[PDB]
Amino acid sequence: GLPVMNTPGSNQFLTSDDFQSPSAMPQFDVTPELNIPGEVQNLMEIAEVDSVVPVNNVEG
Amino acid sequence: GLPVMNTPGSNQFLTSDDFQSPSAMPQFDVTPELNIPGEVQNLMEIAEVDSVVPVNNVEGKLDTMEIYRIPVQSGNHQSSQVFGFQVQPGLDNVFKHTLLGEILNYYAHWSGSIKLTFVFCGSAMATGKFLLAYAPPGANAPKSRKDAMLGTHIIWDVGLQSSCVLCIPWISQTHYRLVQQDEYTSAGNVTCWYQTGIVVPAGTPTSCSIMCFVSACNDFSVRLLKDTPFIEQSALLQ
Amino acid sequence: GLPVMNTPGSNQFLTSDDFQSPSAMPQFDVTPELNIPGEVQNLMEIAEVDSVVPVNNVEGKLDTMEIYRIPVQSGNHQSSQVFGFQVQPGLDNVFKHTLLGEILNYYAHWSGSIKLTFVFCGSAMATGKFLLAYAPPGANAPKSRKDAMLGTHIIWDVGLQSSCVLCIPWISQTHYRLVQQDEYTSAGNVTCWYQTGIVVPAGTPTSCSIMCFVSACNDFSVRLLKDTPFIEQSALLQ
Amino acid sequence: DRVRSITLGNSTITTQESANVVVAYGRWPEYLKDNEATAEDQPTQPDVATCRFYTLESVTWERDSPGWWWKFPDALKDMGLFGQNMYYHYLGRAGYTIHVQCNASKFHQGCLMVVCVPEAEMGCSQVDGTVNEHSLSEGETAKKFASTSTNGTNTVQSIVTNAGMGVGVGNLTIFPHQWINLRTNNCATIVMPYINNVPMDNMFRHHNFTLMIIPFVPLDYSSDSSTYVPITVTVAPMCAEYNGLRLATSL
Amino acid sequence: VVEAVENAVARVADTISSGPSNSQAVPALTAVETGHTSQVTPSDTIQTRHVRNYHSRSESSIENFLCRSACVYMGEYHTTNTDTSKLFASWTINARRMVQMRRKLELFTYVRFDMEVTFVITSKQDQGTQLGQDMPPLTHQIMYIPPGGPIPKSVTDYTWQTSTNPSIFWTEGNAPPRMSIPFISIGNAYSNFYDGWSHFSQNGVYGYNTLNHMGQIYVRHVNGSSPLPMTSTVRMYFKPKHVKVWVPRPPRLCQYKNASTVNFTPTNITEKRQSINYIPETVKP
Amino acid sequence: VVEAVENAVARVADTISSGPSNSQAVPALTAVETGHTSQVTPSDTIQTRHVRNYHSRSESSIENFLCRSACVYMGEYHTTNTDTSKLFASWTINARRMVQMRRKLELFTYVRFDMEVTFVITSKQDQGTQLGQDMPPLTHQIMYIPPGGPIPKSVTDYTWQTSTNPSIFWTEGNAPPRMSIPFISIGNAYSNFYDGWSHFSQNGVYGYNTLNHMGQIYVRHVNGSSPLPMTSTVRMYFKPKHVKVWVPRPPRLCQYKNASTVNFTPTNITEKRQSINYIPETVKP
Amino acid sequence: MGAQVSTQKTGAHIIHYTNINYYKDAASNSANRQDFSQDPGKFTEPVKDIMVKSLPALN
Amino acid sequence: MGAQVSTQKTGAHIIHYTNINYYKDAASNSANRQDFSQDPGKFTEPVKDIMVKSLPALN
Amino acid sequence: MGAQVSTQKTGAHIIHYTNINYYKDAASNSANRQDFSQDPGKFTEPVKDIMVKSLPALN
Ligand SMILES: CCCCCCCCCCCCC/C=C/[C@H](O)[C@H](N)CO
Ligand SMILES: CCCCCCCCCCCCC/C=C/[C@H](O)[C@H](N)CO
Repeated sequence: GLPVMNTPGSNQFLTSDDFQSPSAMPQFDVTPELNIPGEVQNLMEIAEVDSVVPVNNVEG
Repeated sequence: GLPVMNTPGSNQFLTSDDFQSPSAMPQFDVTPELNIPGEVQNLMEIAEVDSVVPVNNVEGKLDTMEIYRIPVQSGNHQSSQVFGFQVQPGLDNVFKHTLLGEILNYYAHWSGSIKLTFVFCGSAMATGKFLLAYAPPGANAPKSRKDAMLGTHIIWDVGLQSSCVLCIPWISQTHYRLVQQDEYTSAGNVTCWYQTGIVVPAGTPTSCSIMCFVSACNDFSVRLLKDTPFIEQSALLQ
Repeated sequence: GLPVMNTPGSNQFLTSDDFQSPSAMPQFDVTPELNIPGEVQNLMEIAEVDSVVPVNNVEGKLDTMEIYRIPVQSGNHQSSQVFGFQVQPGLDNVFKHTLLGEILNYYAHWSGSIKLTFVFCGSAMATGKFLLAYAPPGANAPKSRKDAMLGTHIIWDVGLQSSCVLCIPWISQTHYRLVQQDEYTSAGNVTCWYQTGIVVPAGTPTSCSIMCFVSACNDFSVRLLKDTPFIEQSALLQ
Repeated sequence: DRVRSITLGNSTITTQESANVVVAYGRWPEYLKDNEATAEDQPTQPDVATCRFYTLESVTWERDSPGWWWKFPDALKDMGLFGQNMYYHYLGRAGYTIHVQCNASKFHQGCLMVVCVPEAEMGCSQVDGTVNEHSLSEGETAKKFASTSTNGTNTVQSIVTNAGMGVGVGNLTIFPHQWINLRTNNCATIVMPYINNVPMDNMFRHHNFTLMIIPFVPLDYSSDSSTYVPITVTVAPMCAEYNGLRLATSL
Repeated sequence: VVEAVENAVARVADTISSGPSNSQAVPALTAVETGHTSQVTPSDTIQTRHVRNYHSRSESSIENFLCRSACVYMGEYHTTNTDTSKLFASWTINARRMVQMRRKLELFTYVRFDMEVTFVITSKQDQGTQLGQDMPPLTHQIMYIPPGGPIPKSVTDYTWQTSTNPSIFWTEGNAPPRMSIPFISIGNAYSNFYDGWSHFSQNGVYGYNTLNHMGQIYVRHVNGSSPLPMTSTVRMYFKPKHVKVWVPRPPRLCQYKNASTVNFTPTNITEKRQSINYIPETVKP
Repeated sequence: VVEAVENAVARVADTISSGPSNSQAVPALTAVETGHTSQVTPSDTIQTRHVRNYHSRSESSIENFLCRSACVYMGEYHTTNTDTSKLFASWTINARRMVQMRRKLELFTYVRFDMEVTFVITSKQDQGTQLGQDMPPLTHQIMYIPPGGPIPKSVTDYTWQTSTNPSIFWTEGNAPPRMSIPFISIGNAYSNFYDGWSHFSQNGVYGYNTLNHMGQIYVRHVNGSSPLPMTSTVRMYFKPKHVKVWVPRPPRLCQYKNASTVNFTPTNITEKRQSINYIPETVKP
Repeated sequence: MGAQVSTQKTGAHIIHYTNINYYKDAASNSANRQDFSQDPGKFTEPVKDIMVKSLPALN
Repeated sequence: MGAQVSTQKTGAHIIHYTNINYYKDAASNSANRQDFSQDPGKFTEPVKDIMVKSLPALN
Repeated sequence: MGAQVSTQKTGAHIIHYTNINYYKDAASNSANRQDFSQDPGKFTEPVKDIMVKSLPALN
């Protein structure tokens, strides 16, 4: 067939990789999407909300 | 050659994959296609065909044709209930071996409306009217005609047309229910009562029977393929 | 490099594959092509050539030229049958070592029409007429000329033209028959009878012989390659 | 809407209480075309000597009757010129019109299922055994389903609930069928095309389809109503073709 | 060059809105005697709202229903024995010995398709008193013999030359072997049921074995070795594709008995309950 | 860039419809003395219907007939011995030792093609009383020597330098080695039969061995190791492609005797039967 | 180069893929998983005369 | 990029494939399995004068 | 052949890449790492009447 050469990194499991993989359930038909209130798109939206600070953290 | 890198999943055998493979018989010339009647394109075409329901599945009748007949008779029997069962098209003993049930037991999820057709098989001189009722989940099954009349029902009048259809509509909080139904995805119950009673003239048999057919409507569908629990072997060559 | 995943079938040797491979002699310059007479492009061109059939394969004649001659003579012999055999072009001892038979034994399925040519090799003063008949499967072989005349037949008149062709047409319920024919794919039988008899003048030999040639028509084809059972060895260097 | 007339050859059937007509899969019988043929000789087409209604012999529907079946062809092998054309050829091909009649009074009751099953392969009452053809068919006489499990050798396992095929009898509605409900109609009619995996076939070796008549609601009546209620079958071949003429076979 | 291929999505029907009615139209009155199944929807019997349904019947098409791999045969063979017939495995090809795939196929009378075939081979050591040796990788040969070809008599027979038969050579530790087969039958479609005989006198062989005739499989070890004996097991998996089926049938109720016949033992229609009115109560405090 | 290549499908002839006839045309009367074969079809002798035939002669073309792999040689060699000639294998190249491929090739007088060559190598342990050791993977060398090149005398001879000869190095557990060879002959086509001599005085060597002269193959182990002896077997497989053949011949009837000659023992034409009329009866009750 | 581009199976309330055929026989191609036709009337309505469903079945 | 697209072997009563050549020698290419020509008259009718087949062979 | 070309993540103060989809299901595709939208007002300002931020909150 086509000549090829393997590079370092072959057959490793990196836990932050981004590849394609075969599906174990071909042509599965998913439930339709519902428009639920309160969708979050970025974690910085939560950090912009006020929360109470425990300033008096002394013994007792 | 070209540099490459192997990812996880290499050299595995997944039984639902979809790849290309080399042919062991290059350039084989197949027999031409013939136009045979009765071609099937979807399993839902089979589930839309009526089949007879064994409503009378009590002790002593599991291997006779009496398992298919519902008994009715003349006289004052208004306080007696005719029949009743749960709506579990793949779980209940009443529905599990019919065409619709057999198709559903290959799948995990189902959804849609269900048709029940009732046919009266008495003499041409017998008259009567019946009440056919479906109750949604949330309460216990009705114990009298007054309770049953509050749900979804139809009043069947026996005449020149022999058949009446009760359509069970899809009323559910989820899009799909489990074929292996639990208390969370319950669907309700069906019951039958005398609306007036059976009246016959002299010279006619008093007892009659009713038959029930089940099929699926045109909004019905299933998903999540699985193996069926109805077939099994203990060794090869079987 | 490029991410890839290996599928089942990797690193196997399939003896009918079709791939590319590196050359062990780069840029080798081949001898120019010469236009030699008699080039063959398809094996069906060989099976369309007549070859002689050993119809007389009885004990004591398997290694003499007498195996090829069919005997006929003058006098009242109408009740005697001339010859008969089954139609099994790759199975019967009568057809298996001819050109057509030898080509068919490399394959599993065959289909098409078959030509049988008969040549009379008597004196120029002998006259006679014969009946050549083919019967389809479903009954036993005919025992008299009256039975044989009911199938597909031809009446051969001996004269200045020496040869007559009986064409066996493809009459079958399946598109193909097996080369290793069984009772399910049987094809029938062929028989020969005296239509009038042989008449000669004084001074001529009484006995004569007939020869038979077999070949394939222009609708004939085979499929499903296999190894032949006619050649074998017990060790290398043979 | 309830009256019907069917003419074939020199025979005609009238009816005054019919439901409708079932056309097996939406396909009417027809002759074989040129781009689907394999046999090369010119076929014969008798066209009125074979394509006509033949009547079999009747059965008696009793209060406890399990049901009956016939095999087609081989139930018409002694019927006129259809049978004679069957005996002299190697290959045959035909569709059929089936008509079942059973009448009764407005004081009787009962319900019959009339179904045609293609390739109905049957099993033996001995599980370590094989069937023979006498147990499968008796020509124009009907075989009888049973009431319980059968035993002994060489007989077909014929308890009605399994239909002798290892299935549930209530699912036979997947095939072409009709019902005779004694209060509604008195006849059933099915039009069946040629159904096989090859374009022609030998008619002595292969049973193309089985006809089953099974009562779901038994026959009942009262004091002095008629007790004898017969059932009658009538079959007509359509678009009949034959190939491969030789001497007549002998069974 | 690139070619755009369009795929039509197929969803189920929407339910339409319906209100009260008082007329002569009687959609709920029918007659089953005709052989016709009623085409009534909920909107013909009750009052309904409008719903837009997005569900699809994609996983119930015949191709998605049948295109999965299933085991059809398992067999054993040795490297060293005193029988010389247990040194290789051989069997006739069909799909009638494992009940799951064969019940799934028998929902139809006739079927036509190509096939994808996979093999899974494993080996193990035979129980001996003295253990301990290093063995090189084992190689296996699989040969397909179409009907009429010569049959091997041993593991050293000349027939493993495989000059014209297709074979597979494989060594342990690699991916499982795989190859595809076209639609090989002398008929126009496969036959799952045959109500006929083999001889014109209406006797002989009855049923399915009359029509299949598709060859055999032979498997052996190639090393010819191993003073300490080993044992291998081979399993075969079928996967149909490019499918067409005709004439649906009722599903098999009784259990299977053997691979040749449709023989069965009488079984019930279902299991019982208390009485024709029995209801399980589930709303209790 | 993309280029569309068209492939013409070739099917067999249709049969046309024909009716009754009474004339002077005599299509069924011929004369075989001319050397001509009659071109008559069923429609010339009987009445026929019209049939559209879709069958194709695709699997009987020469390329599909000959393009499969066949074994042509098998040989053994050791890692340790007391002979030093059994440490490597060597043979002269031809296709005359395995009867299946060689009978298939001899249907024609002359042939011309390229080749694809595959090797299948296996190893095994020699029977000794004391077993038990771990051995590293074995490596093998295959060298092709065209006529005139130097010949190895041992497994350590300088000639395995393979500076100009092509060689293959391989290690066990991988896919089988493979390479392709072009049409290498000093003539315009290969010759399967040669009715001539080598010397101009009409003596010397007769027949096939006069013309082939295509070199030799040598195979050895590379490790040079193994205090406990091992034994390897090598098998070679040929597959012709891009084929052309001329002048067909009748197929071989007698069995082969040796690889050099066409020598044979007289054989019969076929086996016998009862009499010239014998018919097996198969329709009996 | 003989490439086919077609849409992927998604939901409802970038989405296409590419295929190349590598072998000479069509029996080597992958399965046809994206063909969804139906014809139920062949099994549920096999009658000669049409039935309207708002009219009586008989009379 | 020097790609060839041609039709696959199918039946009768999406279907093409792609090939690229990787090597410099034509002896490395795969087999030519899709060429179907015939010329039987070379072996069955090798006569100088034409024979009509409805006419007698002699006279 | 159904190829997508898009820009790579770089810095600020040749840069694109190519993707082909190999499988029939969209659940087999790689992650969508390059979509950056925001809507914080849903959680920080969920009030009926608008508040200007230069005006007093009350009165
Ligand atoms: C040695 C390499 C090739 C391996 C040989 C595998 C070829 C198997 C033959 C193909 C048979 C597939 C079709 C047969 C299945 C039956 O027809 C089904 N049970 C329905 O009839
Ligand atoms: C070491 C790597 C290369 C391996 C050497 C293999 C080369 C073999 C030489 C090519 C010979 C092929 C053609 C010979 C076959 C005969 O001609 C046929 N029997 C017909 O004559």
